[PDB]
Amino acid sequence: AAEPLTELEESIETVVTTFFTFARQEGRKDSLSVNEFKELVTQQLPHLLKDVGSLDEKMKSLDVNQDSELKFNEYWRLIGELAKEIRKKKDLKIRKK
Amino acid sequence: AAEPLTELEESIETVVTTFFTFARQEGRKDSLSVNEFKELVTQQLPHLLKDVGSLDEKMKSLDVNQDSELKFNEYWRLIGELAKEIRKKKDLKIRKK
Amino acid sequence: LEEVQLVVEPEGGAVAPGGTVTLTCEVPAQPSPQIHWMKDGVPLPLPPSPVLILPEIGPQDQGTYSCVATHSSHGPQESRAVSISIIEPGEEG
Amino acid sequence: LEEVQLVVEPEGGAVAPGGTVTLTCEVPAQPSPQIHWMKDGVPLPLPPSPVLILPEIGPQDQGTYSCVATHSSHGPQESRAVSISIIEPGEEG
Repeated sequence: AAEPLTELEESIETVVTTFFTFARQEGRKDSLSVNEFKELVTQQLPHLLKDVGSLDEKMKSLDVNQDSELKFNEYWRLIGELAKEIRKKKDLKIRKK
Repeated sequence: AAEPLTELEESIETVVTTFFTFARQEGRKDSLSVNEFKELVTQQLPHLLKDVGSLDEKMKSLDVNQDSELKFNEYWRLIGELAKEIRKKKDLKIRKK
Repeated sequence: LEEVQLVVEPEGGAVAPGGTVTLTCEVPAQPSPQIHWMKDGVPLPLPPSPVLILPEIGPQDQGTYSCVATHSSHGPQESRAVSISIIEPGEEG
Repeated sequence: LEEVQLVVEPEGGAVAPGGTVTLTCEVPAQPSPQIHWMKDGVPLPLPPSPVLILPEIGPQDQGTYSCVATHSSHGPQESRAVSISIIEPGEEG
């Protein structure tokens, strides 16, 4: 069901493992819920995101159609920000020290 | 340097480390070139992408500004599809056996 | 035999504005496992329940309902997507 | 300043069936580096060469030619995609 993939597939799989971990944590183990999102931002992303209080806007950006579910494609919207912020947070001069 | 990050940062870090590996392969250790793009698609992504032949259409969909440098945000467009295929490549019945 | 038996209260499938549609997904082969509520066309984050009661269905509540029951052998087993929608004032049956 | 000087022998761009188009991609500012060939509509799998000679161009050899040269100050940038296409029997120049 999740056998060792190729070099470029294991990179993305690493994210999937974490995603599935918090997904199966509660009901609807297909995606993440708003509760998990809240906890993830403030408890797991205080170092990643500069804002852990106004998660509403970030959450709504993925909610969009009032899905209230961090499913595929929509959750990618945040992933694209995360994978970008981890590198261009403020490292335009220096950050990843 | 890339110091030990959090559970939600290490996941995306794996993508960054692998990315930098190809970014420092050619000139301009920051973005991937068309060489690396083709080399990845037709070798490191034959199990990931259902198409390893056509790449000019997908590439130009990334850096629509004609950069030929798969950098942050630009390459994110492909990263999102990659992270999507790992979940909906064709698993509408069975793919990840 | 069916891996996932999607039994709806209104056998018709379509109801009137404000109608109540109960989605009952049972398994006539194995004990009721983790049933994932999936709806083709804006899926709702509803908790795994065998009987989903959706009363007073509105225009946005419409959609093709499917129950992904995680069996022992058949893990992510989807069912027949039933087009639960709203029609003009009337009853199907 | 021209970072990528793409000079084609037949400046007309469009040629006749079986025409010979020489693609020269160099830099009049910095020394000629690793010039990768890029062509929309399926690129040609040829080694990074400053002068690409394509004789007897067939109907399937058409496409926009661009040179992705790895610059020292900048990086591997593209260029103006010259649409090398085949037209009616005649010469353009």
